Amino acid sequence: AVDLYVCLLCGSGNDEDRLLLCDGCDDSYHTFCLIPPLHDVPKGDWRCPKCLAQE
Ligand SMILES: [Zn+2]
Ligand SMILES: [Zn+2]
Repeated sequence: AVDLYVCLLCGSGNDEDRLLLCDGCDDSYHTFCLIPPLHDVPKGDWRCPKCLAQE
């Protein structure tokens, strides 16, 4: 894992450019490999559903 952040769903490393970090919980995923969003990163910090339940 040369890249400081990798996608747990894939962990390619190149996709790190669009890898989104979850502030609600330590979870990283690509905008096109987990959430509807795609090449364009969504505004605000996206959080996986489990974190939403905490709030
Ligand atoms: Zn991914
Ligand atoms: Zn999360």
